Amino acid sequence: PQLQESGPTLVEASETLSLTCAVSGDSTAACNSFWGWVRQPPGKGLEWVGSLSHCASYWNRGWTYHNPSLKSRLTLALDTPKNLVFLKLNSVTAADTATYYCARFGGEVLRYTDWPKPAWVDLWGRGTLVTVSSASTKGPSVFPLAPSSGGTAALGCLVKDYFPEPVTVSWNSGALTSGVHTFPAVLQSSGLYSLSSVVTVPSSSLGTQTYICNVNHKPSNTKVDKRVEP
Amino acid sequence: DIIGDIRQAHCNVSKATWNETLGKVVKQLRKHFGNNTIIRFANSSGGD
Amino acid sequence: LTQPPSASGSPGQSITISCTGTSNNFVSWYQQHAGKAPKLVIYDVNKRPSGVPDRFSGSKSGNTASLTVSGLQTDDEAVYYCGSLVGNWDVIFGGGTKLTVLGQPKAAPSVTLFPPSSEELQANKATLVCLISDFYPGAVTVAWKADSSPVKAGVETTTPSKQSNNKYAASSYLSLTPEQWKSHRSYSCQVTHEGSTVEKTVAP
Amino acid sequence: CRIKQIINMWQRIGQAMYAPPIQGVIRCVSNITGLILTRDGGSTNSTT
Ligand SMILES: *[C@@H]1O[C@H](CO)[C@@H](O[C@@H]2O[C@H](CO)[C@@H](O[C@@H]3O[C@H](CO[C@H]4O[C@H](CO[C@H]5O[C@H](CO)[C@@H](O)[C@H](O)[C@@H]5O[C@H]5O[C@H](CO)[C@@H](O)[C@H](O)[C@@H]5O)[C@@H](O)[C@H](O[C@H]5O[C@H](CO)[C@@H](O)[C@H](O)[C@@H]5O)[C@@H]4O)[C@@H](O)[C@H](O[C@H]4O[C@H](CO)[C@@H](O)[C@H](O)[C@@H]4O[C@H]4O[C@H](CO)[C@@H](O)[C@H](O)[C@@H]4O[C@H]4O[C@H](CO)[C@@H](O)[C@H](O)[C@@H]4O)[C@@H]3O)[C@H](O)[C@H]2NC(C)=O)[C@H](O)[C@H]1NC(C)=O
Ligand SMILES: *[C@@H]1O[C@H](CO)[C@@H](O[C@@H]2O[C@H](CO)[C@@H](O[C@@H]3O[C@H](CO[C@H]4O[C@H](CO)[C@@H](O)[C@H](O[C@H]5O[C@H](CO)[C@@H](O)[C@H](O)[C@@H]5O)[C@@H]4O)[C@@H](O)[C@H](O[C@H]4O[C@H](CO)[C@@H](O)[C@H](O)[C@@H]4O[C@H]4O[C@H](CO)[C@@H](O)[C@H](O)[C@@H]4O[C@H]4O[C@H](CO)[C@@H](O)[C@H](O)[C@@H]4O)[C@@H]3O)[C@H](O)[C@H]2NC(C)=O)[C@H](O)[C@H]1NC(C)=O
Ligand SMILES: *[C@@H]1O[C@H](CO)[C@@H](O[C@@H]2O[C@H](CO)[C@@H](O[C@@H]3O[C@H](CO)[C@@H](O)[C@H](O[C@H]4O[C@H](CO)[C@@H](O)[C@H](O)[C@@H]4O[C@H]4O[C@H](CO)[C@@H](O)[C@H](O)[C@@H]4O)[C@@H]3O)[C@H](O)[C@H]2NC(C)=O)[C@H](O)[C@H]1NC(C)=O
Ligand SMILES: *[C@@H]1O[C@H](CO)[C@@H](O[C@@H]2O[C@H](CO)[C@@H](O[C@@H]3O[C@H](CO)[C@@H](O)[C@H](O)[C@@H]3O)[C@H](O)[C@H]2NC(C)=O)[C@H](O)[C@H]1NC(C)=O
Ligand SMILES: *[C@@H]1O[C@H](CO)[C@@H](O[C@@H]2O[C@H](CO)[C@@H](O[C@@H]3O[C@H](CO)[C@@H](O)[C@H](O)[C@@H]3O)[C@H](O)[C@H]2NC(C)=O)[C@H](O)[C@H]1NC(C)=O
Ligand SMILES: *[C@@H]1O[C@H](CO)[C@@H](O[C@@H]2O[C@H](CO)[C@@H](O)[C@H](O)[C@H]2NC(C)=O)[C@H](O)[C@H]1NC(C)=O
Ligand SMILES: *[C@@H]1O[C@H](CO)[C@@H](O[C@@H]2O[C@H](CO)[C@@H](O)[C@H](O)[C@H]2NC(C)=O)[C@H](O)[C@H]1NC(C)=O
Ligand SMILES: *[C@@H]1O[C@H](CO)[C@@H](O)[C@H](O)[C@H]1NC(C)=O
Repeated sequence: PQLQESGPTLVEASETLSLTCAVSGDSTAACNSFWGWVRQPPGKGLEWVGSLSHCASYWNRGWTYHNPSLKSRLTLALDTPKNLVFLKLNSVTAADTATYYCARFGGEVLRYTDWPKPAWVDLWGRGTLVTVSSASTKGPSVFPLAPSSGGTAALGCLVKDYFPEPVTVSWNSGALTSGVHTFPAVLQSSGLYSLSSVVTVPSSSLGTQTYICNVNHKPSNTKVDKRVEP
Repeated sequence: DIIGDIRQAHCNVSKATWNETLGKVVKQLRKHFGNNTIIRFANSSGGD
Repeated sequence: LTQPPSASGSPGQSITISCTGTSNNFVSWYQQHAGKAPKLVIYDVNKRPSGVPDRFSGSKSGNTASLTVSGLQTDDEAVYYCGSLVGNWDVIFGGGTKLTVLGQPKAAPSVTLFPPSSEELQANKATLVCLISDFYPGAVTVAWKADSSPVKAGVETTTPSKQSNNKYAASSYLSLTPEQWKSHRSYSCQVTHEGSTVEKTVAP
Repeated sequence: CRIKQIINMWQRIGQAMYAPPIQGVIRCVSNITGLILTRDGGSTNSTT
């Protein structure tokens, strides 16, 4: 049993996000489990999206479950012969940016009372990352960070709003290794990215000897060097 | 194997429609058993 | 569902992580390795799935559900989420519990606070960054204050990441207007690690 | 309602019919057009 996610990894804001799961080793016709999606935003918790099933009862032609909040903007579909799962999200925002996983729901699905009760995901997929942006590709704004402890102070280079990743920051073009550090990227409320770096140097070195960081960004074509002074 | 609702077979009758008929039927028995009398209903006695 | 933010243990020791808000028995726990897909390690409370060691055991007492991992090992280092059915057919997940089986030794964090630059204020923007590093365990909460009263607006905090020295590090970003920056003299940044807190303050 | 596949109706002995299983859920809607009724012998005829 293998779940393979497929679709656009890059979608523009307010547009329609569409994703399709291709199952292998199992039939979507099977009434033993529900089929749906679970998305995991970067560095965040697991959120339930929804699931459906064509295996019905006397008063319906199937079952379909939507998450109350996402209900309005989503549409769930199952193709039984072709054994495919579909997900469509209308009016998508940068807040909907997440790693989408193809999910198989286990629970009281094969023998239920009243409505079917799916409670846990037994089989997962590898998942893919979909980033929702209202923009294209942007260069980072570079500002120097002036230091002041303990005989050796610390200084750095500030990397502001940019998109997309990655960015490489080196001190004096790889001149210093020991006592060099770089922090991971941060997602802004405006859908952009940000990060920084830090280096520890003696106070005696402060003087005509200055520090310059080398910034490199491939997508936005940005190479920027800045000198740091307190 | 049974795949679906775990249930016993069931028969539905609308309470309003059965009653309305009952009220009309019980009056016809009084064209024989007399204008005024008590008519009580009960399920099957017993047998096959 | 309420899941504890962090959890630590030495190899061979037994860890029990809890979860609350479950009135039903549909509770299930998941294991997600960083940069990988989540895997279900338990379902229907105690019951185990295929290819899962006996040392994983689910338990639920009252409104509290609990998972227990005995005989810790390197591969047990991951984020553990709990989930259960609620009401009719909806299902929810907890915040998840991060369990780390990384090597020794424990250490207090280190905070370095940098006020906005002169060039940054020219863009009509003001941003302060707290750099926290070299702490164990790898989960730390950060708080902001202005002069006295705390600052609830403009706080962006991200999940810590292990370094080359095996010590975790994180950075919190505070973005505000230059008006409130010059008005309020000092801005305090509180960093809470295992009860004890570390504070830094900067003024122009 | 109870379900029985093996039946002897009309008091038939020597031949029993097995009702074959049906795929899916069976639903049917019919009209109830009349009844078969019996009266009790206990009397008290002038009472009820
Ligand atoms: C003989 O006679 C018998 C009668 O004596 C007769 O029995 C009757 O049978 C019929 C069908 O044959 C039954 O009708 C069905 O009932 C289903 C269940 O209804 C119950 O549940 C719903 C849902 O309640 C949850 O959600 C609402 C809204 O959020 C909340 O307000 C609730 O509190 C509850 O919330 C919990 O759960 C949420 C989800 O898990 C959580 O998020 C939340 O936090 C809570 O935990 C209730 O609305 C119902 O209440 C109604 O009835 C009571 C009765 O007392 C009234 O008092 C009350 O005022 C209401 O009127 C009830 O409790 C229905 O789901 C079903 O309707 C669905 O199917 C039709 C098909 O056409 C659709 O058109 C319709 O839109 C519904 O579709 C949704 O649900 C199905 C699954 O059922 C999905 O597949 C579908 O995709 C869609 O899901 C979407 O919406 C969901 C919310 O609804 C959402 O969760 C999903 O994620 C998704 O977005 C249908 O009406 C009837 O109940 C029987 N009655 C009795 C008394 O037994 C019998 O059949 C007869 N025999 C024969 C042979 O004929
Ligand atoms: C009780 O339990 C049962 C299971 O034990 C369960 O039965 C299952 O029901 C689902 C739902 O119907 C079935 O899925 C269907 O699969 C159809 C193809 O089936 C063939 O291929 C399958 C895969 O190999 C086989 O498993 C299957 O075998 C079954 O049937 C055999 C007899 O034929 C039988 O001997 C076997 O034992 C087994 O039971 C079979 O060989 C598939 O075509 C179908 O899709 C349509 O139907 C759905 C509703 O049923 C719609 O929701 C769906 O959208 C599709 O409708 C559209 O397409 C049709 C043509 O494909 C058109 O005719 C329609 O009009 C419609 O087209 C419109 O709409 C489209 C958009 O929706 C649009 O694009 C079009 O342009 C047009 O506008 C369905 O998915 C499943 O196979 C059944 N069996 C099993 C084992 O799961 C049953 O549901 C339970 N409940 C009840 C009450 O019985
Ligand atoms: C045995 O089974 C039979 C068959 O199921 C039962 O007979 C059926 O009984 C039901 C209910 O008693 C009846 O359903 C209604 O039929 C109306 C037409 O006659 C429909 O208009 C109506 O639909 C509305 O209500 C539904 C539920 O509330 C909605 O889902 C639906 O979308 C409808 O709502 C619309 O209309 C309103 C305005 O009225 C509008 O504001 C909305 O926007 C929307 O457009 C019901 O479905 C069936 O018609 C009956 N069938 C037959 C053949 O008579 C019988 O009762 C059962 N017996 C027992 C004892 O259980
Ligand atoms: C059993 O049969 C009786 C009739 O003998 C049913 O009584 C009916 O009850 C409804 C109310 O539930 C009456 O409707 C009412 O109508 C009046 C006049 O329009 C209105 O003022 C009320 O507000 C209400 O709508 C109905 O008239 C009445 N039937 C008759 C013939 O008067 C009864 O409903 C049946 N059993 C069940 C299941 O209710
Ligand atoms: C028709 O309806 C009547 C009324 O409910 C049904 O009679 C019921 O029959 C059961 C036996 O199957 C009785 O259970 C008995 O209870 C007594 C008292 O506790 C006990 O001594 C016996 O050992 C047995 O458990 C039940 O009491 C009785 N109902 C009443 C009100 O006395 C009858 O079964 C129905 N007919 C059909 C065909 O369903
Ligand atoms: C009815 O009993 C039979 C066994 O006599 C069940 O069939 C077994 O199902 C299990 C699944 O738990 C399989 O591991 C076995 O291989 C099956 N054995 C045979 C001989 O088929 C059957 O599942 C029971 N009823 C059902 C289908 O629920
Ligand atoms: C149960 O009774 C109804 C009503 O008498 C039947 O439905 C009628 O069918 C005739 C057929 O010619 C139509 O002319 C009538 O218009 C129908 N009634 C209504 C109210 O429209 C129904 O067919 C009967 N049940 C069965 C099994 O035949
Ligand atoms: C039955 O009713 C009719 C009128 O409905 C009346 O003439 C007759 O006397 C009644 N019989 C009795 C009360 O025995």
